[PDB]
Amino acid sequence: PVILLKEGTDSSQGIPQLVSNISACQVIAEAVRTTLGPRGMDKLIVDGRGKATISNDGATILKLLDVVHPAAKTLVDIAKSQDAEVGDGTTSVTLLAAEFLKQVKPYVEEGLHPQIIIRAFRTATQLAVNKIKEIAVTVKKADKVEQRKLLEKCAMTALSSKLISQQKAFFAKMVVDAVMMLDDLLQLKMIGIKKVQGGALEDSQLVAGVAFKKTFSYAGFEMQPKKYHNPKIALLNVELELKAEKDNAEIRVHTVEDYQAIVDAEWNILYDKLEKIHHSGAKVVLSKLPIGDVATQYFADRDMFCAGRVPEEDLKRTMMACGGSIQTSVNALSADVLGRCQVFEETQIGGERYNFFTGCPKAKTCTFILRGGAEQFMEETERSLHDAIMIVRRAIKNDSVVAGGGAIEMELSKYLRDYSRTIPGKQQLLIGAYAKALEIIPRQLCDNAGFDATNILNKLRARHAQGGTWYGVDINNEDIADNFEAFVWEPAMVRINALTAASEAACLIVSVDETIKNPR
Amino acid sequence: YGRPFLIIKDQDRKSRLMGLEALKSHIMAAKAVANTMRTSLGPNGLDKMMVDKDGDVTVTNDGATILSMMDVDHQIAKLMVELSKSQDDEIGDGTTGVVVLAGALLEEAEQLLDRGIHPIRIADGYEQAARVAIEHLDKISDSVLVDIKDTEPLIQTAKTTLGSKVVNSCHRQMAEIAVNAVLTVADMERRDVDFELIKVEGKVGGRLEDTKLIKGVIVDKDFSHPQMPKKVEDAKIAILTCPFEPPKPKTKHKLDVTSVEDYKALQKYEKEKFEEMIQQIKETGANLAICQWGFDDEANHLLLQNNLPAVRWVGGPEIELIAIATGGRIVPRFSELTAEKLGFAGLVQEISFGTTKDKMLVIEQCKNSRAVTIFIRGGNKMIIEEAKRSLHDALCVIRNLIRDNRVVYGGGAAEISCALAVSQEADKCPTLEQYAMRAFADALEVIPMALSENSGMNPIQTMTEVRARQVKEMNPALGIDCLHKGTNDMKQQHVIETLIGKKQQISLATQMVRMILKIDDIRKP
Amino acid sequence: PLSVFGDRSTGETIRSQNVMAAASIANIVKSSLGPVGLDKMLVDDIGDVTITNDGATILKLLEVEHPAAKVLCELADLQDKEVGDGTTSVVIIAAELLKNADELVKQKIHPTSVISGYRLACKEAVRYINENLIVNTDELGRDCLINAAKTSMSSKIIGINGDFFANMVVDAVLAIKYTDIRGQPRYPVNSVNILKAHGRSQMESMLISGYALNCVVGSQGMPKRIVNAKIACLDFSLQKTKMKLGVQVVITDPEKLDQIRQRESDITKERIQKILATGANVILTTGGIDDMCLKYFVEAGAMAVRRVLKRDLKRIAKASGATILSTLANLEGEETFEAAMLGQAEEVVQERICDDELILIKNTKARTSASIILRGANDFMCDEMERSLHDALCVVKRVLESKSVVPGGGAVEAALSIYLENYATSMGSREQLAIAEFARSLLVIPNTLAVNAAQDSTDLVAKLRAFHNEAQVNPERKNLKWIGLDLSNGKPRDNKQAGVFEPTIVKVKSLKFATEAAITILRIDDLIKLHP
Ligand SMILES: Nc1ncnc2c1ncn2[C@@H]1O[C@H](COP(=O)(O)OP(=O)(O)O)[C@@H](O)[C@H]1O
Ligand SMILES: Nc1ncnc2c1ncn2[C@@H]1O[C@H](COP(=O)(O)OP(=O)(O)O)[C@@H](O)[C@H]1O
Ligand SMILES: Nc1ncnc2c1ncn2[C@@H]1O[C@H](COP(=O)(O)OP(=O)(O)O)[C@@H](O)[C@H]1O
Ligand SMILES: [Mg+2]
Ligand SMILES: [Mg+2]
Ligand SMILES: [Mg+2]
Repeated sequence: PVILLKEGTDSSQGIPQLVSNISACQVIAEAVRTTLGPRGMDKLIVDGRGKATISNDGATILKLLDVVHPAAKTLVDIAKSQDAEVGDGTTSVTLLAAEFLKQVKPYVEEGLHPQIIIRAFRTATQLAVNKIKEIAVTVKKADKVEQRKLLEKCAMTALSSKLISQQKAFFAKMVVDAVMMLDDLLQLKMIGIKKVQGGALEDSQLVAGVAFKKTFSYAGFEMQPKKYHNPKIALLNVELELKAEKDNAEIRVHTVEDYQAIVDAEWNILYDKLEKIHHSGAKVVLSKLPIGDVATQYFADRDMFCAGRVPEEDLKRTMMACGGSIQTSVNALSADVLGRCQVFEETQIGGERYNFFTGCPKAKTCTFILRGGAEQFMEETERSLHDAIMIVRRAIKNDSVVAGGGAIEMELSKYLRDYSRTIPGKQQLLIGAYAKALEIIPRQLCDNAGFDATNILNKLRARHAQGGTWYGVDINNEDIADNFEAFVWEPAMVRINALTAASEAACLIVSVDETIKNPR
Repeated sequence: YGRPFLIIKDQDRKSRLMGLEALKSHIMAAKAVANTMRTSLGPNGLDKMMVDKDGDVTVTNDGATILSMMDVDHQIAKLMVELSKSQDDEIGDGTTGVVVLAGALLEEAEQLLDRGIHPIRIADGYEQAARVAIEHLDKISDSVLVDIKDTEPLIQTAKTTLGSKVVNSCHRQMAEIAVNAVLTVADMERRDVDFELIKVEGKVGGRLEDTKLIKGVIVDKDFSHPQMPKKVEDAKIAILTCPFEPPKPKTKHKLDVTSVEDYKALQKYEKEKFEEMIQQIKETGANLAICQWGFDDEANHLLLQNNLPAVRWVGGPEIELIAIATGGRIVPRFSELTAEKLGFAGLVQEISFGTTKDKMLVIEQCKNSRAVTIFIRGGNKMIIEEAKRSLHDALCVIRNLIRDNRVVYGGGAAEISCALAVSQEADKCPTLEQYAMRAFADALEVIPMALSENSGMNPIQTMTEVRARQVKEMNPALGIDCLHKGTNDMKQQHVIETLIGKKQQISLATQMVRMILKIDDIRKP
Repeated sequence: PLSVFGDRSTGETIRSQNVMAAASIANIVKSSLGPVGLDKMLVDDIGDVTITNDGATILKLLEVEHPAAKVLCELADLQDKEVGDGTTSVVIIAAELLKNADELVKQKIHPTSVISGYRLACKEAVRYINENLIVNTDELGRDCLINAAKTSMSSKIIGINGDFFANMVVDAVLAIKYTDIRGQPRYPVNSVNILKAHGRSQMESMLISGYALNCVVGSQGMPKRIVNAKIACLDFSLQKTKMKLGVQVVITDPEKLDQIRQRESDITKERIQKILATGANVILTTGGIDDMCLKYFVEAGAMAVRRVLKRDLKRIAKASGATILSTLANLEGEETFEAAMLGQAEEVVQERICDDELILIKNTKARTSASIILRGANDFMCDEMERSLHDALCVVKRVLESKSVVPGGGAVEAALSIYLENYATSMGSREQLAIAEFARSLLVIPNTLAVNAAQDSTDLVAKLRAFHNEAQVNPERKNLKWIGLDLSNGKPRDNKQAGVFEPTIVKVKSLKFATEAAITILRIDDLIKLHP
């Protein structure tokens, strides 16, 4: 007899497969459970090459987990989606999905239809989205100072549970000034993040221009002054070295006369190109192609600066900061294709030579200098800076903040309970469990902070039922206070997106009752 | 019904350690590292012998290189090595003290973890105590005068910072050489120096007393012809880049010979070009030409007959070094040479050594030079390496002094004063944060205790005596007498240390402690 | 640190493992709960098949290597050894209580308060069970034992044919009742002969009024039908006489060896003649009988059965009023046999039942015995029928000893849950959630009963809860507490007049054992395993 499928196929039923999926989801969520509030701790992941990865964000932890389970990949997908969308609540959506799954596990084991559960999840998500959009309460016409203060408060709230929580009052203004100088398209590729070893965390500065690392140098780099008052930057893209004209060329020289003529003509062409480059009135020469030793020595005899091997992103940032253009040919070097700045220095920071370009008022970009650790600390600082920049960019386009902590979750749970207390039938238990699952955020916060969770949750529920709406948890006073009055704001695009992602993950996980695995 | 499934690809071959066990293991590893790097601190500390993988022996005293050459496997040890490397790259001196301070701060925090204190509160208290110490240390900062005339404070600081390595016999000589090199390459208009202009060359033979500097550029080559004059009095340096070969383009060229006239013309031009270039070189009136590439056969004979010495195989940084020292300009071809693109020399004499055939050419007696070279002499390679490391440390110390133009009172008084200020400020902070400030103050007193233990005296007794003498009078400068001079005052002993360096060390140690107190998990295959 | 040389676990790792083990143990035996669940099948490594669904046998034949599961296994074994019924329900209740207490432990709650609340809830449930009691001797009496036996035999292989089996069990219990101090009605079990022989079906398995023996006759010349015979109980070997080890024989006169050899065989003949001098017919011997001794019984027209068990001989002597004599010695120095200690049977007929034969003994004049010969198909059906008969006998004995019956089903658990929910409002301390968890853990029996029936579980649970809440308050509707649960259609009915009948000693003991197991397991949070 011949078997149906290939030898090595595994299959299961529906109830055990769903139980295994719930167990896998709970095990996955238990790993990124302690990382939430400011009192949470980060993890340390080591791969096979021996490199450590210390990051407080749950996205990197889920990416470095390397999970081959066919059902546990739903959390990583929604986490990546949330990180690419707003880039903030990466673990909140996973915690909410795990809580919903743990709440529906007894209902599934008791014998309930999954379609009814999916419909209840969709209805609860729609009701929560409607409630959030209704209690949004955004400003209609505010001044620039109010918007700046709101952005600073949002940045301080986003940088409160990271590693730079002690210096949240310094990076807020920096990220505000960085986002405000990004025109309207909001280009993230025009923000350079440099990591130089040495210094302290408070020694970080933000320049209003461009700054890159010093590339290769020849024997004519120390015979030139690295300081100019009002120079001119000329953006080029041609190679300045003694080489052949074309690779597919052949010269059939006759006697010594034509040989000497060609030898003289090569140097004549080189000198003509050098004179055409110098006659543009510039002082700083930048090009992507490496510069030879002849041009480096020629530019040093006229008090001119030159630098080769310039990256494409650095050149684009310098062009956007100054206002020039990429000129490949040297036959059209006017005055509108050159840069302009007010000051140009070349200091040594951390034992490495760096070039500074600032002073131009028409700058549309900036450069960040992150100091502190060596590798892991710098990566964590860069991740926190990117998260704060994304939060500010989202708050600029949304201009509608809400109370943080756990007041919105308590309000949504109370609304869901009040809605379920009216409709009878089996629709009440599902909405009740959905509302009770939303109360795990303050409990998790109290567990991470090491405080009493039961009494705090009971007091919050009593205050929400006796109402006195934006009331969350407090870690300093170890009690409850007003989150809206404590300058604790968060964008509204993080809660709705996380709720939708959790609902989609639940609908995709519950609607699965079979798992077929093929050999090899 | 939960059967053991599979989540991670290597779940069966991976370990998991959560809770306080990982933090306790990290604290134990930090304490072990601090105890291993404890004897190499102070003037009475001994050196360490490192064994390379291939079989090389390297004996040094700098903690940075010791920690770097240890290829360990723990994450905490690697983090400490990276911290020491960053400290050495930022400041340069005091690489074995920051690790000891971090270990002492992490050791005192182990009691608070067992008593019942949250690590976030401990980190906040440590940061507050570090900020208080930083704000208090700038009040007892005395500014000293630094210029070209008076060089006594710089020499005193360079001698105080060089009292633990094996290069302590000269002391005053090495400090004078370092301060002279710094005054030569100072650049006061921008408040920064450049290490690319100061070249350090070490060779076997000689002694430590023969480490006299040379105001010029030294090379490791000689003349292309043995029948050339070795020493000259009045010579004009002419640095060139084009070789002594006939011109040839870099493109694809092919010469065709048809009749005998073309071959005769080529044979004539082969020597005509050499004669023309020789006449062009001689027309400028130079006395010592320098080429980038090598010479052939006829060019060397022509230069010897025309009485014109030259140097072969010198196309590296020596060209720019000579152009900066003498003042000449590099030329691309032979036509542009008769102008003002020459360098004036003073003494170009080829020195010799022992029985070996090692000949080195040196150039001295120049004008306003901006680059000097140091010739290291010793009896072993490890001695030369230690001398170079000590010279680099002294240069970094003098650079920090130039950048800061102010010093304090080091030894064993600044840490005690900071601990006393922290303990005094902790009495007015009744909000559970007084426990971390006491630990931070007790961890800062690990430097005088270690100094007294390495010297051979009672640590706790001397520390208590110094604390009582400082709290009884108003002189925050009484340290630990490690040289047994009878006077505990560091002001009379010319004990000068850096302020910004100590501040950066304290800040980096506090940041490392805060980062370590935040990690509590580990996942390794 | 800590040189232990062994795997250890501290924290929520051992607790989660114990919870998973308890859940797996509960789910393993969750397919044979109630009259709706089917049976199981256990096969070894050589090919022997074992079909059972009692609960204790499944946990005994499963090779358990985990201590958390070994505790549940030994608890089920002790429960089956004590009462005899309710081996899986107690394990399910304990597993549900453990799963409910795990959620409270994970909620930053001290286990001491949870244990105290569980103990208080168990005490309240025990005190509330004595309130809902129905006296079996105050109603009909005869119609209640039949219903109890039918309920006990409703989840076995004889679920349909339970009307005749219940009457047979009742008759066997009434005939097996012993007489002692005449103060309390004692009904001892394990006294009937349960013979398993294939051949006929289930309706042809009648009840034999008397004791049955699983032995055949000795010699072929002995009769197989003796009316009005005398049963003789012996406890000694009836073979040739042999001297002891310390007594040797040194032949010194050839004129006496033949006499000694003749006396060695004549002693046994004289003993047999003295034993059969009172006119004995039925002779039962535990040891072996020689071939020379059988000739006397053949020529005398009597029966001699050998290789008789001690328990069977004791039961025969107790039923017939005889006395097992280990020797022929009396108060003097001569071996004499009297007729005052002899049996008096009615008729002994050795009937052939499927190839093999067996000796049947009817009732005598002293006491009355009983024996049930169950007939199945192969060997597993006979074992299942024997297990069901033993369970029914144990249930009937417990009912007759408790003198009370409680309507089983999904009513007692719901009533206890409602009473615990109404009692949590008085306890204003930290034990309010423990009582709620204890009440919610008792509602897992109706959920499993509805899941096994493939019907609506949530709607039935809500209807039962509403009915119990309406029956609790308002004294005008106090007759709605006997609703039970009807799994044949999925609607409440009358579980008191003619529904489910169960004793009250099974629920209280099982609940107490489950609470004790949950308490003794919840206090574990550190596992240390040494290397062999
Ligand atoms: N200063 C604060 N006050 C109150 N709540 C805060 C504060 N900082 C963070 N939180 C809360 O901690 C939670 C975690 O936020 P965060 O760590 O920034 O991202 P994630 O939600 O991805 O962990 C948020 O839901 C927020 O409500
Ligand atoms: N002559 C001295 N008098 C007092 N203190 C000294 C003396 N020499 C060294 N020290 C102390 O010993 C410590 C270690 O110095 P050293 O080993 O020379 O360099 P490093 O500080 O880089 O370890 C310094 O902090 C200094 O205060
Ligand atoms: N005929 C019946 N009608 C309703 N419920 C029943 C019936 N027979 C048994 N049950 C219920 O099924 C449950 C399981 O009993 P059973 O499967 O016989 O083994 P155990 O009593 O050992 O659990 C009992 O609690 C009883 O209430
Ligand atoms: Mg976030
Ligand atoms: Mg030093
Ligand atoms: Mg039963």
